[PDB]
Amino acid sequence: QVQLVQSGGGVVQPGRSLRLSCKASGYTFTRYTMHWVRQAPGKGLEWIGYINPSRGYTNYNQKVKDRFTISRDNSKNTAFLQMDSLRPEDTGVYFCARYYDDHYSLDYWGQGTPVTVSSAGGGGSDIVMTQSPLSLPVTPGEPASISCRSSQNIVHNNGITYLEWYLQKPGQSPQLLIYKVSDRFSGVPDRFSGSGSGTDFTLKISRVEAEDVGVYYCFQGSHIPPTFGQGTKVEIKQVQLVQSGAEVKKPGASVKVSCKASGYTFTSYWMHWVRQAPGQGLEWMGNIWPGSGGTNYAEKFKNRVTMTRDTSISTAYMELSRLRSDDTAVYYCARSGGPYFFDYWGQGTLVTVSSAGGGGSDIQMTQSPSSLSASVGDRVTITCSASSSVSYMNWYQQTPGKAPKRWIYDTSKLASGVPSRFSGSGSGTDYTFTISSLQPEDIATYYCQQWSSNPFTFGQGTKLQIT
Amino acid sequence: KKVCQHFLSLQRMFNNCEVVLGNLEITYLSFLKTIQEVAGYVLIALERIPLENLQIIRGNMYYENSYALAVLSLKELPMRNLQEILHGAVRFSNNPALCNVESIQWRDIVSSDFLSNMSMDGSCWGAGEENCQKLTKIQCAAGDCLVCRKFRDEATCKDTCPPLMLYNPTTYQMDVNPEGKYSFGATCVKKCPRNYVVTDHGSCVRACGADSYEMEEDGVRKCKKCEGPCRKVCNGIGIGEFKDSLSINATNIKHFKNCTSISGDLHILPVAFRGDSFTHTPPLDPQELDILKTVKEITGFLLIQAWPENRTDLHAFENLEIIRGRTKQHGQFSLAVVSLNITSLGLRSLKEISDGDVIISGNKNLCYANTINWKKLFGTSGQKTKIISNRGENSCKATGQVCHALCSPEGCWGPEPRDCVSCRNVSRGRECVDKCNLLEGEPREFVENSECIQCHPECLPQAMNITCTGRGPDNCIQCAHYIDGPHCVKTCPAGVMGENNTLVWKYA
Amino acid sequence: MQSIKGNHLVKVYDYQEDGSVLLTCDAEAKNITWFKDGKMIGFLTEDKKKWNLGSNAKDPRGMYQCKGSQNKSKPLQVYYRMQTPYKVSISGTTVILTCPQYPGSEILWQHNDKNIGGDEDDKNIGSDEDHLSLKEFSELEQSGYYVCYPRGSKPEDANFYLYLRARV
Repeated sequence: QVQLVQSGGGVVQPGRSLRLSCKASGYTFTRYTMHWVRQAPGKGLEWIGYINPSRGYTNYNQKVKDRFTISRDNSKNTAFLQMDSLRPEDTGVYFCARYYDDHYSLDYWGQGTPVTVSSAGGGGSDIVMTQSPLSLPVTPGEPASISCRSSQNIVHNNGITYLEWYLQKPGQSPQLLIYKVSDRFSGVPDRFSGSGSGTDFTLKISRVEAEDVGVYYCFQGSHIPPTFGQGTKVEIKQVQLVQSGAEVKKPGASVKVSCKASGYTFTSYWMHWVRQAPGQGLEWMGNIWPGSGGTNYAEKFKNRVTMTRDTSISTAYMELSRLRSDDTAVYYCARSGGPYFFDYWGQGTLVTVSSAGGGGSDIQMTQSPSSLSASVGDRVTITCSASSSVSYMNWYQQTPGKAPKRWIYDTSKLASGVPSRFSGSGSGTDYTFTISSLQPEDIATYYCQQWSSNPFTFGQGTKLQIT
Repeated sequence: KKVCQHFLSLQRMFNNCEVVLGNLEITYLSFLKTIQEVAGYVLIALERIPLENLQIIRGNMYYENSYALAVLSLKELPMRNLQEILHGAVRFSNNPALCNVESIQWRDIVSSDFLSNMSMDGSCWGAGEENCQKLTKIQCAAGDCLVCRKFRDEATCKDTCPPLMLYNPTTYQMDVNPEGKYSFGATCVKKCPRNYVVTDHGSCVRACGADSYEMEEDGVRKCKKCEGPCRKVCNGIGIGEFKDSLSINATNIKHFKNCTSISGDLHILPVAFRGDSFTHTPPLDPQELDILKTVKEITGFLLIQAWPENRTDLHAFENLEIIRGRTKQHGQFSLAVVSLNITSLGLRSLKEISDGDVIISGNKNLCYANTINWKKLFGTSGQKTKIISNRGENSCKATGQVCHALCSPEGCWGPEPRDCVSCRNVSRGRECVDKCNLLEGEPREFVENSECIQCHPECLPQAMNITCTGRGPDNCIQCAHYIDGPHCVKTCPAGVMGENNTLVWKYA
Repeated sequence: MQSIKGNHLVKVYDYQEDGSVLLTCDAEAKNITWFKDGKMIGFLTEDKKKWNLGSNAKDPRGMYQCKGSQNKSKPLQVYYRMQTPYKVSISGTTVILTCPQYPGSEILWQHNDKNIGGDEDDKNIGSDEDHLSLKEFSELEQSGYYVCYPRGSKPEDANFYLYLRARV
């Protein structure tokens, strides 16, 4: 019996790397292409790519080409999926499939390996600094109070509650307001104030003016990885570090964000580089002491980012390679101060990353209906629409908790063991999968797959149930 | 005779101990039977503990105060041989399970210490009528004494062992004793045995690292006094537990206290005295930087790029003596005091900059720097100083910030007479006065190799010629106190040790 | 190659006594309409049905497609040397063929309905991504139809087959 076994999965922190193994048995590994399909929770099958064991040729989806590495060991009949810089979006079941070139379908599917990219970066490091209000609007001249709670106690071994609540004015670098648990930074007016202890902290604006507008993001400095909080954007009810220019790249590329330093001894202050994802809170990414070149990269990019220094020019570069769609953000370049973190921040260079998305290019499979309820014996018809003409369609059945099993190949050929009540019909961009008599054993998710052009496109899946 | 100072550890490390030089900490099975004599106390904290051979407790330590025989919460505990606890009091208290012990008196077991003698729960002593108190008083104490009052070398009872040094009137000097014997525990040993190091009092101990230093002046290790600070190697910034630290931080300053040979590199940078955030270390107080003053060699580099302004010198490193550049900052600079506000470079002892090149730059108020002859201080031929961009040399001269003429032309690291590389005249200790006290002067010293040597304090000054030719009381020419033979002395020897420890009257 | 499945009704009539390239159309004969590079090159109203491209010594080349009463057939890339088309490169006795469509997938090749370029045991046949190289080319043996397709797709689903005839 041909068997594909997926192994190497587990729970890992964001940014960590994982190596998976897919051992092939029951057939000559080099005679069939080995493919990997990723099944995210609640989402359809996502074809990642394929690797030819006989030739070593590899093909991949553009989204993970710069973070995933597919390899094969002919001596072990095992296919390997080396994933670098794993992010939460990669969490899901990855399954190994043997590709039948003559049958134009992945005929044998491995049981799959579940991956969950969530470990709180070791737990304490991800000190979720939940802010009690969120986008709370306040009229001028009112005693505003914004409270934030810390996932762990915000108390370091040194005992200094390295807590701060930085204001970020609209379209400007965030500035620090409370340098310690309740103090105020120079130039930060006495109007704003704060208090808190243990895991509970609150920031208060007794008088609120037009200056007070902005989003107040609280840093948490006790945990080794600094972690800005979600953020409440308050609404209405010298030494300057020059950043580089805005650049837009394509997925998988590299951006080198520059930060020129003047007004202070460059080789005397750590240059931490925080990144503010669009639609997300700030997250520290790594530092570099300008003198000694030492880097302390964070987990979320521990295997994607590189920070360099040019002491000669009093400038720092931070090349983030293998740009992904969700990494697009303005990598503001700050200088973490003496008793306060992120004191004076630079302009920051926005870097947006996204590709075509294959909206009209990559053939899209549209299945209808998404969920269907029918009685035992009723004729069930499922439609699958392709965004471009497909020569043949593949139909796969995936039981809950089981690997997908091919049901129809060549758009009309029923695989071995498939009852005659199932049938596929159609051509080009219109295909139909018909169950003449629904059975209690037939409750499962049916997915249609187009293979005319890589990457393999699978339908959203039709969940069939018996009423 | 085995010796000792968790229950299994104690029963294994005390089972064969014939005599324990520490204390008898029997707390909380029958592992001890032959504990003959103890030079200390007995911490009995539990019902059948034989303790038959326990004879003498010296009470060198006490549980609370003169607490040698401490008991608590043991009928079959026959310490019959324990007849005289020396230099301590019996706290024979809390004897709930003890039997036949109240019948026996607890006072004959102690001497002249009944004052602190508290005891609570002719006559038989221990469990079983076969044991008796065996009164012997109502210098032996255990009944050629079986247990000596102070010391028993082999069989004799002695108050003191033969001293390692016996005065030699034939040499007219206090010499060694050929039959010298170090007092190991309570026995005199010709050789310091049990890998024990000779101590100051002569009682060899296996650990003499407190206010002292270990040395090997003979085939047996000797515990010598800690000359200033004793050598205590500590890894620096870059090597060791702080290998990933970026500066001598406040959280890391304390571990360097009394650290003699920083084996890494001290690299105090702006971040430290500034205080660091992302490293989670509060600002280092300028006063705490005095901890590093014990540093005597930095087998690395010193790149002191910021020091507290209110200190006009780098006084906290005023004891650096060898800055051997095993590692080099930027590969070329070893001592790199750069861009500070120090008045005089102040590093008065740095006399071996082995590897790197020395760059004392940008210190816009460090004036005495340029005059130093950095050739001798540099130890490797690839060293080329870089003394640049300091305060004006012409400005230095006109302002009078020049080396005090009580200094040789070698250059001087500070205006004071202390900080001068070499002296135009002879030198008195750290500084160099215009002249030594050859004829006029209080200490009445003698110059030696262009260095002042204070005369023997037991030697009176002389007003006609020089006082004392060389160090040592024998070399002094005038001695108002008595003189012992050919050497001057504090006092004539009376209570000395002779052939048989004879109190030599010597002369009148 | 030999089969007309996939709308590849255009085939080379390799039964010419002279060195003339004769093309055949696999369509229900009512009236045969021939096209060259999309432009029509003739219209055969019954009677004759083969299209003469001239002597093969003239190195005829282009995308020829036929049409009867139904829609035009898929193109047949002709490359004689005595939509993106397949690229043919000749260097001495070495001929290089390039897949017109290279989506980055493992592209498989077939010559005279026989897969080629898969096994490494042939020193004269190497496959590099979408590039097929043929060293020491034999005019009589390696000439014929060529088609490239990524693994997973059907050779008959290719947009067009390449008929290579080169004397090296």
